[PDB]
Amino acid sequence: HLIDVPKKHHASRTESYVALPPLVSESLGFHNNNTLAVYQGLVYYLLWLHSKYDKPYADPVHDPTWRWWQHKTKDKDYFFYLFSNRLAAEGIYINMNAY
Amino acid sequence: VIHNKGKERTYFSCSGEGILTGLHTIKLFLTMDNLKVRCFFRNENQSPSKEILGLFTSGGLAPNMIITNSTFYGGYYFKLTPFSNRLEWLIDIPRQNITVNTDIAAVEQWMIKITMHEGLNIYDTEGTLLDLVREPILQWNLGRVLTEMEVRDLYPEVNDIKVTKSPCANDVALIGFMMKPSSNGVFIGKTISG
Amino acid sequence: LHCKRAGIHTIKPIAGNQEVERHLTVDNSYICYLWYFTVVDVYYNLSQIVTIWVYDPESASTEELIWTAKKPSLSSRVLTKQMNTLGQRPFIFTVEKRLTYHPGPLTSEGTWVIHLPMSSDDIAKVIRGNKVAFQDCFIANLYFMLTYPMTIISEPPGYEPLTVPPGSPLMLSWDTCISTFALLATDQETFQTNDSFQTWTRVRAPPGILSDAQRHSLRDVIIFDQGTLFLVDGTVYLRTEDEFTKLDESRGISETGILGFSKRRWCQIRYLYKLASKKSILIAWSKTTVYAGYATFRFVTLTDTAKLKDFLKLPQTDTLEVMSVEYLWHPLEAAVLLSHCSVCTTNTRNIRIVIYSAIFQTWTLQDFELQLPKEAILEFRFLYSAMPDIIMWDQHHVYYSYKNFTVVGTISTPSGETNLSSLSQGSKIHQVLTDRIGNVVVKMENNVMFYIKADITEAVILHTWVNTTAKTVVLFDKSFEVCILYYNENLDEKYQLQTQPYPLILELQSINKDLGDWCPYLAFQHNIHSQFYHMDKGESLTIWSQIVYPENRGLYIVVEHYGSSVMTWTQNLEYEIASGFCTKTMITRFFQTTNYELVDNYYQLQKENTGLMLLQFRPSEFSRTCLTAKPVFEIDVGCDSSKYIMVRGFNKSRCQRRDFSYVIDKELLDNLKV
Amino acid sequence: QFKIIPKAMSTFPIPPVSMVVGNPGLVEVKTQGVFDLNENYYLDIHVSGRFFQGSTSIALVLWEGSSKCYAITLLPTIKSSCSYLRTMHHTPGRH
Amino acid sequence: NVQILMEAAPMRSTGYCPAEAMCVLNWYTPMPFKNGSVVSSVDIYTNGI
Amino acid sequence: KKLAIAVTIADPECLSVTVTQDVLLNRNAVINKIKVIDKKRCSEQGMIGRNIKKTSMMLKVLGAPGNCIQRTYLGGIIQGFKVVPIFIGCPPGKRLAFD
Amino acid sequence: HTLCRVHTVRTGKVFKSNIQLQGDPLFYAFPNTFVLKNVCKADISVYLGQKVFLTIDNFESSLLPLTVPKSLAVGVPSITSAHFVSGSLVLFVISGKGYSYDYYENTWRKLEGISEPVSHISGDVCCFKGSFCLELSNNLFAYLRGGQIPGTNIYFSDNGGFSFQLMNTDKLSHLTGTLGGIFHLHSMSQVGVLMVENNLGTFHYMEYPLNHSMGIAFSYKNLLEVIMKPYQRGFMVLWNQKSILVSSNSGQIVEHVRLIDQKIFTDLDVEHANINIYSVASNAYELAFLVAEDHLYYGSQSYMGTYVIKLPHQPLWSTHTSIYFEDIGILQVLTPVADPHFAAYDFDKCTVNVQSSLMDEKLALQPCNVELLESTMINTMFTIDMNSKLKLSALMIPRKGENPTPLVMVSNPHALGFKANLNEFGNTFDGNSKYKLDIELKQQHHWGNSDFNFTASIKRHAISSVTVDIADKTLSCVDLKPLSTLISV
Ligand SMILES: *[C@@H]1O[C@H](CO)[C@@H](O[C@@H]2O[C@H](CO)[C@@H](O[C@@H]3O[C@H](CO[C@@H]4O[C@H](CO)[C@@H](O)[C@H](O[C@@H]5O[C@H](CO)[C@@H](O)[C@H](O)[C@@H]5O)[C@@H]4O)[C@@H](O)[C@H](O[C@@H]4O[C@H](CO)[C@@H](O)[C@H](O)[C@@H]4O[C@@H]4O[C@H](CO)[C@@H](O)[C@H](O)[C@@H]4O)[C@@H]3O)[C@H](O)[C@H]2NC(C)=O)[C@H](O)[C@H]1NC(C)=O
Ligand SMILES: *[C@@H]1O[C@H](CO)[C@@H](O[C@@H]2O[C@H](CO)[C@@H](O[C@@H]3O[C@H](CO[C@@H]4O[C@H](CO[C@@H]5O[C@H](CO)[C@@H](O)[C@H](O)[C@@H]5O)[C@@H](O)[C@H](O[C@@H]5O[C@H](CO)[C@@H](O)[C@H](O)[C@@H]5O)[C@@H]4O)[C@@H](O)[C@H](O[C@@H]4O[C@H](CO)[C@@H](O)[C@H](O)[C@@H]4O)[C@@H]3O)[C@H](O)[C@H]2NC(C)=O)[C@H](O)[C@H]1NC(C)=O
Ligand SMILES: *[C@@H]1O[C@H](CO)[C@@H](O[C@@H]2O[C@H](CO)[C@@H](O[C@@H]3O[C@H](CO)[C@@H](O)[C@H](O)[C@@H]3O)[C@H](O)[C@H]2NC(C)=O)[C@H](O)[C@H]1NC(C)=O
Ligand SMILES: *[C@@H]1O[C@H](CO)[C@@H](O[C@@H]2O[C@H](CO)[C@@H](O[C@@H]3O[C@H](CO)[C@@H](O)[C@H](O)[C@@H]3O)[C@H](O)[C@H]2NC(C)=O)[C@H](O)[C@H]1NC(C)=O
Ligand SMILES: *[C@@H]1O[C@H](CO)[C@@H](O[C@@H]2O[C@H](CO)[C@@H](O[C@@H]3O[C@H](CO)[C@@H](O)[C@H](O)[C@@H]3O)[C@H](O)[C@H]2NC(C)=O)[C@H](O)[C@H]1NC(C)=O
Ligand SMILES: *[C@@H]1O[C@H](CO)[C@@H](O[C@@H]2O[C@H](CO)[C@@H](O)[C@H](O)[C@H]2NC(C)=O)[C@H](O)[C@H]1NC(C)=O
Ligand SMILES: *[C@@H]1O[C@H](CO)[C@@H](O)[C@H](O)[C@H]1NC(C)=O
Ligand SMILES: *[C@@H]1O[C@H](CO)[C@@H](O)[C@H](O)[C@H]1NC(C)=O
Repeated sequence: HLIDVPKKHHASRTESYVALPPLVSESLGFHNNNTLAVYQGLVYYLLWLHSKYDKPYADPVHDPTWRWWQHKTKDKDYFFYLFSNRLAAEGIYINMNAY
Repeated sequence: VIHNKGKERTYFSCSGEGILTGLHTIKLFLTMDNLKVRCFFRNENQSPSKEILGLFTSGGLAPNMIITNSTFYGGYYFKLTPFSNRLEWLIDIPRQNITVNTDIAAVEQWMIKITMHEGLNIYDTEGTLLDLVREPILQWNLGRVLTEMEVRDLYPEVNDIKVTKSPCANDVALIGFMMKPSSNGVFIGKTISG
Repeated sequence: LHCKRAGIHTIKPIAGNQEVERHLTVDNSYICYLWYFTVVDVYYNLSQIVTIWVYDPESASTEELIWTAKKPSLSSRVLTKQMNTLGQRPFIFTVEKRLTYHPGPLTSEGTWVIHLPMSSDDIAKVIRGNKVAFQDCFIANLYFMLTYPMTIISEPPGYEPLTVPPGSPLMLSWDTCISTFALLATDQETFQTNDSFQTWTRVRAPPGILSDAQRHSLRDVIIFDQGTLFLVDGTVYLRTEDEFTKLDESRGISETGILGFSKRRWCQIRYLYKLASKKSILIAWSKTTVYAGYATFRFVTLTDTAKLKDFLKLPQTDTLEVMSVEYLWHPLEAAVLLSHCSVCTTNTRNIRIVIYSAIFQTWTLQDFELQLPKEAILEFRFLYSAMPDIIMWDQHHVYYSYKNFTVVGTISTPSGETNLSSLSQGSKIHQVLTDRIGNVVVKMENNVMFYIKADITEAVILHTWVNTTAKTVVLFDKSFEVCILYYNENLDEKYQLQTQPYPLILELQSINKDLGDWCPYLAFQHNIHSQFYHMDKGESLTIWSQIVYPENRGLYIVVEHYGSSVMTWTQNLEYEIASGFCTKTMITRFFQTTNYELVDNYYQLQKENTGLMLLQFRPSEFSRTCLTAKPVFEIDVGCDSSKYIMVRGFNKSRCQRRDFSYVIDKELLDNLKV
Repeated sequence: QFKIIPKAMSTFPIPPVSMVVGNPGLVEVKTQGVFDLNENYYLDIHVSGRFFQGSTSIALVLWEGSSKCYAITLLPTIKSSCSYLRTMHHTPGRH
Repeated sequence: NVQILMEAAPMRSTGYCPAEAMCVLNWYTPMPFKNGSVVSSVDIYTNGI
Repeated sequence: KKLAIAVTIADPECLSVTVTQDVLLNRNAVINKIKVIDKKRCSEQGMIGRNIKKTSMMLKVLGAPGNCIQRTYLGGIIQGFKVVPIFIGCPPGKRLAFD
Repeated sequence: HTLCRVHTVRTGKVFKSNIQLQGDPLFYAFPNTFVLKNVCKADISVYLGQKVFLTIDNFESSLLPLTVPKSLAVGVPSITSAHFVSGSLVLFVISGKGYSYDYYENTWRKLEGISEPVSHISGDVCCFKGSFCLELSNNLFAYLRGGQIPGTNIYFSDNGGFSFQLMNTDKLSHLTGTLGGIFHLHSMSQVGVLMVENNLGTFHYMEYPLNHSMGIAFSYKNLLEVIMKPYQRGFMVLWNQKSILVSSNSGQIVEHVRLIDQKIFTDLDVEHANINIYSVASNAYELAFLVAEDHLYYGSQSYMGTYVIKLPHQPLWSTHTSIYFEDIGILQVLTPVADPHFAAYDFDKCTVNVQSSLMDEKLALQPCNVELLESTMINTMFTIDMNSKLKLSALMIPRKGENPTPLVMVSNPHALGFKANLNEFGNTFDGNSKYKLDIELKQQHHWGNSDFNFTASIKRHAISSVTVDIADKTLSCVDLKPLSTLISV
């Protein structure tokens, strides 16, 4: 047994990002052209934020996506109300903790 | 709590003295009176004994009965009482402690688990408990009740057997007879204890 | 002979006569290579420089196997640099005090150089390394000792040799702490050696000091670092590198009366050095009086027979004699054999033991019920144990006393003859060797050897290894393995003394394979890594031990104590059963629980709760085929007189100055000039 | 969370529990599963709704398990309603 | 050195689809590449169900 | 003599490897704690990837490799031997910023 | 060969030493031979037989017989019952009068409180360091076995053993028969009496928990000797020439003894098997008895009855022998041998290693079913006050194949209630699962699971013992002792 082992990501010094697809309100559960396009745009913006965090002035908080989801997280519950009852957009729920 | 750890013995024999059933399992029935059940510790000697009971009620050990549903868990404690007079353990539960509703609806059966201690579960025994005043099928009279020697002459005419379940609670099946066309009648028997 | 498959192999030379077969046990091991070191001593700095390399005993040169090399061979050099590339470095670790010493880089030739202080207090050392293997082979740790070099005497021309009486067995005596420094007395010459008799130098006497007949009647010898002592015809003579002065009444000995002398046998150097008091280094006896020899070789009489006759409540006018005195494992205690006649007029004499304690200066009479004839002479030795356990012999038999003088009797063969002359073609016992592990070897002048284990009554007659007519002795090498030394004159002066090792463990395993005995426990571990523990008022000692044994043979760890009880124990035990093996793990703690606050006679109570005591750990039942070394240690309470207090920033002689003088007046509690 | 303890040789790379969801359209299920030193298997399941709307059954089956075991298939039921014990109360403070 | 972990979204293929709901069906995810690299390892595994 | 764990260092003048042992006989267990420390030489101050020195350490049970195969579902694995690469320099992902 | 290898101990006879005894010798008043062992001072022991030997060592060296110095008129010097009080004092009952003997000095003291002839002194000894049970070891009873209760006098003392004062007869007014003992049952904090109304006998209790109560009656052919197990768990052994009984409760249920042969158990009646028991030794958890036709029985005594097996044959019986438990798993047969050449007695010992002797293929006992049982609740004692609770813990590793059922029991369930949880966490390197069980304890009234007939008052203090044991432990689990401790409310 090889026990008492250091963590893989911390030892190999790798940064890791998470990006899950936006939910759909379609009854069957399928996506289409536009939902996949939204997924592509959000992943692009996440990588652009990663590559633009080379600013030499320190932000109060880490995780550069904090600059993304700061002025919009004050009303997340309202957004869910618009999606659960199906009164919003293309029936797409863009989560904030998923990217 | 391990599912296939191994249970091969039934250590407990409990009866409510209202309806007698097979001694191989513990089946209990709930009425408008209190559920009053007498249970004893089954061993190599199957009769009740004043020695093992006094051996158990000197270390502060009394049985516990767990009633469970698909959505409910409840525990009921036997009282600790001197072994000077008794032979068996005894507990009576008011009906309102289990169900407060007394309407007619589709109510599930209960699973009963008897043990010597709850967390330190050592001598487990399983069984069932059935509500009688809330079961829909048991309120009606199916037909004319055939006596004995009126179903014994029915035997050479039977050709097949059918059963039912009443999905929510089993052990209340109906057994129906399919018969040769030389005989005539709808023949259905009813069970209450599986 | 070569072979790769493990197990036991039966080898036998088929010849005309009947030759016994031997079973050799060969097992796979991942430990193959060895350390080799060479020292040089520099006295200006008071230090030693050691040079270390790695050598393989199969592909080594001839010099590196007999410890006479100075420069590594081709195989040793290549192996050393190959193991240096893989990241292996040796370090020297002192045992009595746990200090380590690290080497430098590898020089041009394969050699690690380590510098070292000269200690004379912690002389036991190990040399170790990392867990780096070369090609699935390790290096084994090496245990050794070193102190100041000891000089052997030189020989002036025109001197005369000192010999044992003709036809008598040659004798040998070696130093108690550092072996490989010994003197051997033969029938033609006396030799002294600074090594294990690889190079030797004769010991002779100036002309005119002794007669020719006196020169051929040397009864015993003893060897110290300062000089040698001879017992010539009942007179003690001292040979030093300067003179051959004869001891007389001016130094506290009688003339023409001395029967023998003895020294210490177990290297208790640490407690002897830390004692801060010079004690006796020798004890002599002259059949009516015991003398206790201190350093510089002058001594006062210890005890006469009249005082002992008064001690033993004897009815007076009795024939009470002494025959042997030995230094047991307690560093400040002695034992003496007392022969008692009991109204005589017979050949039968009682043998008792009287123990003399120097810390209390008292005498104690022990339990012995031994009857022996007049003709028998006795020699006894003390084994490596806290309790007094003796092995004694009278040139035909061997008697034993084990477990605090309770198991007393005669050591016998498995057949039960109990007479070792009848199994040895009527030859007398010549030599008896004890060791730290516990194994005793008995050797006769026929050159046949028996084997005993301590706390084991039965003896084992070993297979014949050496001729009948050979003039041999048994000794120890740099380690504690047995070596046989052959002496023969009429040779080229370079082969008159040849040493060959004796594989005692392999012969014992062959005998056991024939017999079928077994060791009842799998393992017995402890954490006693030392021998001398010293602790003050506010400290305690924690000792850990463990036995692993088969499924339910009920065993335990016996703790035995000797000396003055000034402490308490608490033992905690854990019991585990797994895979058909039981494990018993025990932790014991030694502590004191007295309060000195607000009491009278603080110093008297402080003295009443100080002193030393001896502890030993052993398994419950054990037999042969058990190679366990039984741990014996000592605890002393009291101050070492080497620990004190200092205010910061102050020192004795960093600041140089001169003499001062001053007058102080009118402020004391009239005119003080200081 | 469930634990699986093996009585014999186990499937080290392959997880020993196969789970199916009856209606993947109303329920969002996320599972984690790891192994232990003695090949014990620890898995946990998080179950939530999708939007405002039924019932479903989740089945955990021990595929390598034998047919003589007492308990092989576990079948929890998830209902997207409110319980009969979910109500709101107002304490008046006068007691 | 950078990792990104994603979950693939199901999608229906546009074709005839004689049946009502389901037909040929696939899983899709974007392919992200960053500036400074030419080599990407893509490890696919199941979600446990 | 029977079950030994051996180490091997490449360039042993910049890495210190030590091994501590523990043995339990009834449980049939041997615990080996292997500690690798840096020896504070063999690099110079640089910029993330400009001063990386690549070493390694090999860790093997004596007599193990080639003879021990861990058999699982879908194959078997060679055991008893490992090579660990070690990059001594300054790790990527460290910045200085204005608080 | 098997069992024991004899070994003699003798000292002090190295020379012509003139030592002679002085006074009238002391001898026992029963055919059997007994070895009474002091509880914590375990080295001190008294061998009662045809001659009485009081040893400070573990019967090492040679011992002169105990003797009466004739300065006081003891008459016939027969010992009927001996007891060990706390200190350096031992109590003997010679010729109907109590006497105290100090063995560190050579002081005899005449007990002056007792007036009518008594024949037995009873009491319990706690041996935890402190000042709580030093007081508990000072309540002593003195009574005459075989007397008629309406008429006879029962004595008691609370100042150790200094003065004995008479105990009033109003309590025992309604009790009829012959008494067979009055005991300070500190297990249930009661005073029990043993009544013999007819050929059967029973126990009657005094204090308010089960006052005016009874136990289940048992047969009482002839007289009986009662032995308390020394850890205040209530375990009792009652034995005589032709019977043996074990009480797992504090006397409430008194039952018979089982016997194991070819993995079938049978009840053991001494008279019907035609044997006579000669010596009985009793440890904290074990029992052993030597039968006069050269036989040795070893048994484990616990809840759910006791199991007694017959150890392999060895000629141990020599008209003077007596077994005593030297240690857990170590039995010892001791025989004093006389010597008139030096006028002293030396000793012959066998050390029986019962764990190894319980391993023969002829017996074929299935091995231990629990691998490890460990706790830190055995070192000291505990106290509970009002409105407070305490927690205890224990670790158990079971065997690879079996499935043992643990059980926690309480000596005094009237004044001590518990709730125990056993949960599994981690597992060992082999694969066996560690189990940790934690018990929470507090007062029985505060739990609320007992009738008013059972709780029995809350304003008074009491003592109890908590025991963690295995219900279905086999034989040969000698070294895995069950855990037990003392808890004072
Ligand atoms: C497995 O087995 C268990 C066994 O217990 C079973 O649990 C039981 O499920 C029942 C569901 O059928 C539960 O009945 C519900 O009870 C509610 C009131 O609970 C009250 O709880 C109080 C505190 O515990 C208690 O004091 C009180 O006592 C009773 O009060 C009655 C007055 O309400 C009185 O008449 C009784 O004599 C007694 O004194 C109660 O126990 C009810 O609100 C609930 O629904 C009502 O039903 C009645 C009749 O059908 C109806 O007239 C009334 O309007 C309610 O209908 C709806 O109520 C909701 C609010 O809940 C409103 O929002 C709606 O608009 C409707 O008006 C129901 O009867 C029972 O409590 C429960 N037992 C326990 C111990 O928890 C499981 O269901 C079983 N599982 C399966 C799968 O079978
Ligand atoms: C009862 O048993 C006793 C125990 O053996 C018997 O004692 C024996 O007595 C013999 C004579 O009485 C002795 O024999 C003499 O030995 C001299 C030793 O010479 C050197 O020997 C070593 C090693 O000796 C042997 O080597 C082989 C080699 O494999 C071994 O296997 C074997 O076991 C044995 O040990 C040689 O290595 C030497 O060669 C060189 O040595 C140098 C070191 O100085 C080294 O640097 C170099 O490289 C060489 O290796 C020697 O050969 C012999 O020399 C004697 O022979 C004579 O020698 C002189 C001088 O050279 C010649 O002029 C002359 O012609 C003749 O050749 C002689 O053989 C025997 O040693 C001794 N046993 C022991 C263990 O010492 C006893 O006799 C027995 N009793 C009865 C009644 O049988
Ligand atoms: C105690 O005094 C002795 C006196 O000899 C000291 O030995 C000497 O130590 C010096 C210092 O290393 C040696 O000088 C140099 O050593 C290096 C080692 O790498 C070597 O490469 C050089 O060529 C040079 O020799 C010197 O050789 C050595 N003396 C001898 C005779 O070898 C010793 O160091 C002193 N110990 C202490 C603790 O002060
Ligand atoms: C190993 O054996 C020796 C030899 O018997 C033991 O020494 C003995 O120790 C006891 C106790 O200290 C001595 O008893 C003494 O008795 C007198 C009265 O007779 C009393 O006044 C003393 O205070 C003391 O108790 C005994 O004399 C002594 N024997 C000898 C010959 O001196 C020793 O104790 C044994 N070791 C162990 C660990 O058992
Ligand atoms: C590799 O690095 C280059 C250089 O930073 C990245 O290309 C740059 O991408 C940005 C945004 O994607 C471009 O800015 C935009 O340019 C358009 C066209 O003028 C303008 O309309 C927008 O308002 C914005 O300014 C920038 O021009 C472009 N640089 C070049 C030289 O084309 C590229 O994204 C990096 N690669 C990856 C995979 O990220
Ligand atoms: C102690 O008190 C309890 C009270 O519950 C007694 O229980 C009796 O139980 C029987 C059968 O269940 C009832 O018929 C009685 O009416 C109960 N007694 C009372 C007073 O209600 C129990 O028997 C009592 N025990 C003793 C030894 O007196
Ligand atoms: C039934 O409930 C009542 C009310 O809490 C309780 O007093 C009673 O003890 C319960 N019955 C049982 C058997 O526990
Ligand atoms: C004795 O027991 C009776 C019932 O048997 C009870 O009424 C009485 O109160 C008890 N007295 C004492 C002092 O315990």
